[PDB]
Amino acid sequence: LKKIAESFEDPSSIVVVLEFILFALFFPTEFNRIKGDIQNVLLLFFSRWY
Amino acid sequence: TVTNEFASRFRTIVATLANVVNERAVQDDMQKATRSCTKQWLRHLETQFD
Repeated sequence: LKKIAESFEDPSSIVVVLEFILFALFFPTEFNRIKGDIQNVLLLFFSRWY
Repeated sequence: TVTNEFASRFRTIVATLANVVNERAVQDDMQKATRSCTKQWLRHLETQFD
C-alpha cells in the first residue's frame, strides 16, 4: 500500500477512514492482500478517538 | 513499542486538564464558537508532542 501519512484530530478527518471502507467494498480481492498495513494506519485511528 | 509510551502519558494530561477548562465556560458561558476554538487548540498542541 502506498503510505498515507496523517494524524486524526478534527472530526472532519473521517474522510481518510471512510476511504478504506469504500475501497474494501469495490475490490475485496485486492483489499485482501494489503489488509496488513491498511490495518496499522487504521490502528493509529483507534488510539486517538477511543 | 507500536505507539510510543512517553507521549501517550501526555495525552492523559490534556484529556483531564481540558475537562477543567469547560467548568469556566459554563459559569462565564461564552458562545460555542469561543469555547470550541480553545478546545481545538489543545488538539494541535498535543499532536505536536507526538
